[PDB]
Amino acid sequence: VLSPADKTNVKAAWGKVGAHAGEYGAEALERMFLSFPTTKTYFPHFDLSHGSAQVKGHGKKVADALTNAVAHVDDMPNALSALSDLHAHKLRVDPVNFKLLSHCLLVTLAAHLPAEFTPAVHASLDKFLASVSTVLTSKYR
Amino acid sequence: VLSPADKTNVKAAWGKVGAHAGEYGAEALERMFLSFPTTKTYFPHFDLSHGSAQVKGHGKKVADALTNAVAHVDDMPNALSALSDLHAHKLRVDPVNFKLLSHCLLVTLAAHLPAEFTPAVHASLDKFLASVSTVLTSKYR
Amino acid sequence: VHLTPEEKSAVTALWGKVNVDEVGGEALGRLLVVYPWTQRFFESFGDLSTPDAVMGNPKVKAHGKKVLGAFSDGLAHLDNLKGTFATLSELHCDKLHVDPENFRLLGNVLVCVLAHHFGKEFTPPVQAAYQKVVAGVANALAHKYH
Amino acid sequence: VHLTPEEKSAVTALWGKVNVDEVGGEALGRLLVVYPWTQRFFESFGDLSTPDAVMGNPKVKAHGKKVLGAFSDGLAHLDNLKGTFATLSELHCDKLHVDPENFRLLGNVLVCVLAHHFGKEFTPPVQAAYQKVVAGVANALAHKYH
Ligand code: HEM
Ligand code: HEM
Ligand code: HEM
Ligand code: HEM
Repeated sequence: VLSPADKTNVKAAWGKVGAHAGEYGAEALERMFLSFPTTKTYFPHFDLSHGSAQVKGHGKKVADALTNAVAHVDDMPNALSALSDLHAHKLRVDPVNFKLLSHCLLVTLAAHLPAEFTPAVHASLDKFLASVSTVLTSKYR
Repeated sequence: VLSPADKTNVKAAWGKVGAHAGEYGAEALERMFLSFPTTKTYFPHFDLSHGSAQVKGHGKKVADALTNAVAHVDDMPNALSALSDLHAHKLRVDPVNFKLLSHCLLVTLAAHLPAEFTPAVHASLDKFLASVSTVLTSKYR
Repeated sequence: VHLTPEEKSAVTALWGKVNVDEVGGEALGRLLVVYPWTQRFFESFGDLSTPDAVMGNPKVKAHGKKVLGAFSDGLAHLDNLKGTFATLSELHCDKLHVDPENFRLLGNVLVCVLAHHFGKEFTPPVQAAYQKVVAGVANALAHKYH
Repeated sequence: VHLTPEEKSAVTALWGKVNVDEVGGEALGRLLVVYPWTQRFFESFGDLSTPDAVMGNPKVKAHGKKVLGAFSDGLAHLDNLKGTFATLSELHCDKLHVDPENFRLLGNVLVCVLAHHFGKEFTPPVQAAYQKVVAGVANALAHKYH
C-alpha cells in the first residue's frame, strides 16, 4: 500500500520529469530490450533498432499511462481498468516481465534526475511501479 | 480475485484433506527443503532431518493457518492479519519463497488427491495459494 | 545439469513408467487452463474456452505428445541438454516468439502431473531430481534467445 | 560469464572511474531502505529506523565498501566468478544464512546507483553488460548453497 509520503514522493519525482516523459519511456524500453532480450518476444512486429519510431511512439504511450496513474494514484484500478483489460485478455504478457520494465524505468529516472532520486524517493517509486504492475496483472485469471 | 466456482473448488479439495492437513503440511515443507534448498536459510534453528519432530510440528501450524483461510475465504486479509504482520516484521521471508512453498503444496495435494485434483481444481488451488501469499506479503513495506 | 547418479537413476527409473502420449496431453492442457494467458500461442487450436474444451482438444493432445517426445529425448542426453535443444531454442525464439518463462511454468505443471499420476511413488527426493531436470530443460530451451 | 569483448571493456572502463567508498555505501544503504526486510541481517549495525539513519550509519558505509571491494576483485576474474567467490558463497550459506535472492536485489540496486552516479555515460549498452555481471556474481555467490 502506498503511504501518504510515497504519494508525495512519486508526484514530486514525476513532476520534474515533465515534458521529458516521452523520451524517458522510450529510453526505458530500449534499456529493457537490451538488458533482458526475452522481452523482445512481445514485440516481433516492431523495428527494435536504436532510435526507431515504433519504440519512440510506444515510449510516449507508456509514459503517458504512467502520468495518468500518478494523477489517479488514489484510484489506480479505475484509472487503469482498460489497460488492465488490454494486458490480461489481449496481449497476455507474462507477469514476470513487469518487474523488468519497472527496474529499467527506475534506472532511467536515476540517470536523468540525480538530485531527485534520493533513497526515500527510490523506495517510493519502486513501490509505485510495483503497485502499477499488480493492477495491470490483476485480471489475468 | 477468487470466483464463486474457485471458492467451491477450494472448500471441496481442502474438505477432502480433512484430518490429513498436518501431515500434508509437513510433507510440503520436506518437499520444499529438498527441492529448493535456499529455503533452508530461514530455518537454521530447526532439525531438518526426515521425520523431524520440528518439521512435523511446523507443518501442522502451516496447515491450520490454511484451514482458517479456507474457513474465512471471503475475509482473508483480516483472518490472516496476524500472520501477515509476523512474516513482514519479524520473519522477513523474501517474497519469492512463497511461490516455492505454494508449488510444493500443490504437488503434495496432487500426490494425495487423485480424484479431486482435476484441471479446474488445480487452477483454483493455485489462485487460492497465490491470494494467501499476497496477503502474507502485503505489509512488507 | 549437475545430477547425482542416484538422482539420474531415479529420474530414468520413473520415466520408464510414463505413458508419454497421455502425460504430454495432460501437461500441456493443464498449462493452458491454470495459466490461461499461455493460450496466446495456440489460437489456431480452436476451442479453449473451458477446461473440458482444452483438456479434450485433439490438437492439444497431439501437440502434447510432440512436446513430451522431445523432452524424453532430452532425458537420454542429460549431460548435453543445450546441444540437444539448440534447434528447438532457435525456433521457439526466432519463429514462434515464445517468452522462456513459459518453459518454467510447463516444467512445474509437469511436476504436478507426475505427482498426480504416481502418488506416493513421487517421493520428495524424486521430486527434487525432477525439479533439476525441468529447470535444465527450460534453461536449454532459452539458451539461444537473443 | 558470456561477456563480449566490447562488453568486457565497457564494464572495466566504467569501473575504473567508480569511487568505491561512495558507491558501496550508497548501494548497501539503498538495499536496506528499498527492501526493508533485508535489515534482518544487520540488526547489530544500530539505528536503521529511517533512510537518513541508514544512510548515515557508519557500519553500513564501512560494510558497503567491503562488499564492493569483493565485487571489485570479481571483475578481474570474470572468467572464473565461481572459483573466486566460493569461500564467500560458503560463508553466506553456512554461517550467515542469507537467502541468495538477496544477491539479486543488491545487484539491481547496484545498477541503479551506477546509473545515478554516471548519468549519460551509463548508456543502455553499458547497463546491459552490467546486468550480465551482476547476475553472474549473484549466481556465483549462490553456487555453493546446499
Ligand atoms: C509499467 C507497466 C506497463 C504499462 C503502464 C504499459 C502500458 C501500455 C500502453 C499504454 C499500451 C498501449 C495501448 C494502446 O495502444 O492504447 C501498451 C501496449 C502494449 N504493451 Fe504495455 N505496459 C506495461 C508493461 C508492459 C510490459 C511489461 C510488456 C511486455 C514486455 C508490455 C507489452 C505491451 C505490448 C506488446 C503492447 C502492444 C504494443 C503495440 O502493438 O503497439 N507492456 N502498454
Ligand atoms: C503458505 C504460506 C505460509 C503460511 C500460511 C505460513 C504460516 C506460518 C505459521 C502459522 C507460522 C507460525 C507462527 C506462530 O508460531 O504463531 C509460521 C512461521 C514461520 N514461517 Fe511461515 N508460512 C508460509 C510461508 C512461509 C515461507 C515461504 C517461509 C520461508 C521460506 C516461511 C517461514 C517461516 C518461518 C521461518 C517461521 C517461524 C518458524 C519458527 O521459528 O518456529 N513461511 N508460518
Ligand atoms: C518442454 C518444453 C518444450 C518443448 C520440448 C517443446 C517442443 C516443441 C516441439 C518439438 C515443437 C514442434 C516444432 C515444429 O513445429 O517444428 C514445438 C512447437 C511449438 N511450441 Fe514448443 N515446446 C516446449 C514448450 C513450449 C511452450 C511452453 C510453449 C508456449 C506456451 C511452446 C510453444 C510452441 C508453439 C506455439 C509451437 C508451434 C505450434 C503449432 O504447430 O502451431 N512450446 N514445441
Ligand atoms: C554483491 C554481493 C555480495 C558480496 C560480494 C558480499 C560480500 C561480503 C563480504 C566480503 C563480507 C565480509 C566477510 C568477512 O568479514 O570475512 C560479507 C559479509 C556479510 N554479508 Fe555479504 N556480500 C554480498 C551480498 C550480501 C547481501 C545481499 C546480504 C544480505 C542482505 C549479505 C549479508 C552479509 C552479512 C550479514 C555479512 C556479515 C557482516 C558482519 O560482519 O556483520 N551479503 N559479505
